[PDB]
Amino acid sequence: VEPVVVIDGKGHLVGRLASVVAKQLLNGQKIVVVRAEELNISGEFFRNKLKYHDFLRKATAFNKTRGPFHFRAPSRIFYKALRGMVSHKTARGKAALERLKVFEGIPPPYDKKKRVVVPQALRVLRLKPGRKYTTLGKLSTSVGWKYEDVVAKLEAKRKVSSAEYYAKKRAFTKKVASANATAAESDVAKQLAALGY
Amino acid sequence: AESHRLYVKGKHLSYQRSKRVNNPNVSLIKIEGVATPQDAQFYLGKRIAYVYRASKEVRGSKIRVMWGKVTRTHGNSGVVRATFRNNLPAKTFGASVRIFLYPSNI
Amino acid sequence: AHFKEYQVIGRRLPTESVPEPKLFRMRIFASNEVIAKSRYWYFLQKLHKVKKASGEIVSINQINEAHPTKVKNFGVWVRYDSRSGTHNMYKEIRDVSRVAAVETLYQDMAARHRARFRSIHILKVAEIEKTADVKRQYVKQFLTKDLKFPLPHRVQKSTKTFSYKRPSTFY
Amino acid sequence: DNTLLVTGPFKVNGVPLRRVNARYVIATSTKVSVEGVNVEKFNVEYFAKEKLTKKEKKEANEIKTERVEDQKVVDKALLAEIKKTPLLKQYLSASFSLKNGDKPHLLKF
Amino acid sequence: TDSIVKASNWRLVEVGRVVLIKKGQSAGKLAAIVEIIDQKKVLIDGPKAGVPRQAINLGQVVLTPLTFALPRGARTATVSKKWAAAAVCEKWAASSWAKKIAQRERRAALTDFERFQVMVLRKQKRYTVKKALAKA
RNA sequence: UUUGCUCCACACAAUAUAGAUGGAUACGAAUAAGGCGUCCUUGUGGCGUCGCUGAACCAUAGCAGGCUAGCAACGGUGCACUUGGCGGAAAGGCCUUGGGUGCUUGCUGGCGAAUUGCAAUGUCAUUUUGCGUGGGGAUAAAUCAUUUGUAUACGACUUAGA
RNA sequence: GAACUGGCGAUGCGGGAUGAACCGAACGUAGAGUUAAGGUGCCGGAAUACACGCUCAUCAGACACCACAAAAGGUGUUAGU
Repeated sequence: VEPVVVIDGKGHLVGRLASVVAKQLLNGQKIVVVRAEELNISGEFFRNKLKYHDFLRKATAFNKTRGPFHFRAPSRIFYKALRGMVSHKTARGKAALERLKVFEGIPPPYDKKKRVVVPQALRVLRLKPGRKYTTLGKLSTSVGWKYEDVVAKLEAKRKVSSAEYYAKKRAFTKKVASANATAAESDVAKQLAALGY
Repeated sequence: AESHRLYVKGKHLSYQRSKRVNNPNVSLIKIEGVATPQDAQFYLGKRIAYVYRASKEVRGSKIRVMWGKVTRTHGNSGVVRATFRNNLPAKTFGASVRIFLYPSNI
Repeated sequence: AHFKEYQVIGRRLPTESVPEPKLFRMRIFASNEVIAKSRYWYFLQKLHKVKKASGEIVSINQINEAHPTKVKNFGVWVRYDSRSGTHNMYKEIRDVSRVAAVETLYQDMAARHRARFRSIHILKVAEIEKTADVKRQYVKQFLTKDLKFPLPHRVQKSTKTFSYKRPSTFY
Repeated sequence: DNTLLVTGPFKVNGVPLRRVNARYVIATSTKVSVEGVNVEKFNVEYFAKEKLTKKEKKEANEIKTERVEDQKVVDKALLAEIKKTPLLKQYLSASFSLKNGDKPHLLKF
Repeated sequence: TDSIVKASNWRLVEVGRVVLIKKGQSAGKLAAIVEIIDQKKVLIDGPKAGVPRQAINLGQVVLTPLTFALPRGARTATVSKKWAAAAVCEKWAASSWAKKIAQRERRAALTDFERFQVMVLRKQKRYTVKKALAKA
């Protein structure tokens, strides 16, 4: 339905979002995921830190350089979870994976575009209230990501600029709604209301 | 106007397959808009064209067409089964494809 | 499955030494007539010296609920076999009909004690005609004056894979 | 031969008197009355292609006068019925196309 | 000063609460909750809309902001009488929820000629609104 | 090194396409809470309204969209300019001033369309390269060989030499 | 090391990821339809179906053959006598 779909990753569950997105890429939809530092994983922070340490133990014994690579950024953690669900070793899998780019924060190509959510992977819609969850940025900076604060500063600046945008947009739409209400109850308005618009 | 589309867009998903054996004679098509077999029953018998391009001009055109039709619904989510004169080349998994409104019943 | 209640009346086969046997009757919750008659012969082989080859079934009739739109409280007495022994339990269910009450009973026993249909014996089920004879708190909770409660955290399942606004869980 | 005789009218959208296949049209609910048109003149022999020989090959590169005044006779009787209800001339002049979000299994024509 | 809380009220389930059947055989009609079975299911009745008196899971209905007076366990004659007395059907019809439902089914029932007509009328309305968008 | 190199405009060829066929349509935060409007003493404030999905909103008529006439407004939109800003996370985009020019389906008219013969994607997109024009722009280095020894199995490295 | 039967050996096919023996079913070459055993988040064809409960593990658990865990305990939590 869309050329590129921009997904705001905030408040989403990692596995459910990855299983949605992998099927979208295999069907041929182009997906870009922004704000990867705000993904959520169900479970305690200590459980997921222990899980990452169990993953971090695994390496090739005779040469650590050819072993499993333990990527530390939240976007690369999401990429790992998604590459697990795409059959990446085939040409179809590579062609699917080149339709995806995942970012921490919202870069300047995508800060002026529209962000969507996936309601079947949202934490507030999936988890029972009371279950504990993690933040992927906190877990990733606990296991070695170096750029948690610069992303926070850039996101603060971007949010200031976006609020400055939204004030003007709200004023303009209030003018347009006022003019539409005053130009209603004419004959064309009543004919459109009879016809359903 | 600015739009001239008289077909419905669809995606070529895969072949008919088991877990480890595929069957290229039957293709699986996701028609956009339909999400149930009862709505997919409208599209049975409709013609499908896969339209692609080539470098070498054959009979006045560089655009080649592969024709087929919808035969039955597949699953619970509005995917349909489609058969073509020559089977789809399997590099078109995820490629766009056209479902025409003829032969019409309305 | 979705249960129905039947009366099954049967007897022994008549002999010359004793014609007209005593016509025993039982109430069975079962999915259909075949399972109902099988459970009838199962419990009569547990009770009297008879079996299906030596007896016959004179009647089977479905008993549907007399007031299927009255909300009742039922007390149910049950035998079940655990992994180590056999126990008796009494559970009480607030529900609108007997067959639905025993359906939720079978689900409740399978959920909370891992007891299967082959292990559960239904001793009896009876409507509690008076309040304050209700003895369980989980059903006595719903018998208070002007009962009302909210439903927090509404989750609306979507048809599209993409949503264009952040959803709200107000109800 | 199981075909439908149709016309534009030719003054409205430039579609002449023609025959089409019934499986390649959509019957909309919009109805006009065509009583007062003498269509019994047209038949299967009225449309003949005058088939071409195999020798005549078009290397690089007209209309029947009987066909053009037959069209002019019928369309002036159709447009008088068109002028009764408003916006039909504009509706017949405009083309049909599917927009984004149009589901033909839900659309009523 | 005085103490301030955010109240955060929402749509209690009790007797006399009007609900809209979301899915099933009724699927879009109104009913009134007659009694509460347990936490997850209630006994409802919809006698004006033709909904039979039944027990139903609370996930198959949507609670509306409408309430009227009933005693608990009321039979369908009393339910219909109190429904007509409180006159909640046009009170539902006056809401923007029901107007949205009616708009959706009207747009579904439009034909191609009517779609052409609304396109022409929307062009005329857009002309006069964008003309109004030049003085303020 | 016989007129080479780069950029700009179109002119023709070739080359392919992981797959245009109306529009990726921009707050943030919370979810046992919010959004919008309005008012005030500007707050963890009062009042009203909305949600219950984008089934939306915008756009959408004309030879794949022609040639003309008029009315009403002083709007809407495209193109090449032009003034002023803002944007460095991967800015390469967003906003704005002024005039020009084209269209206007906001409303009413006049002419054209056939024959692709009862359908045949019935061809309208963008990706790279070459060769021509005619209009600008600029006039280098690296390697081998010689040499060095802070280096060295050989390659490699570090030096020097108009 | 024996008894009865069914198999593998001599046998491919669908399932159990993988495997001689397990489950289903035995095989000419093709087309259409329906299924078995097994499954339907993604890999992966098929409901992020519906319904009632239970469980939060600083080594959870996830399916017969089958790829292990016991005695003894716990105002963890649930249901009972």
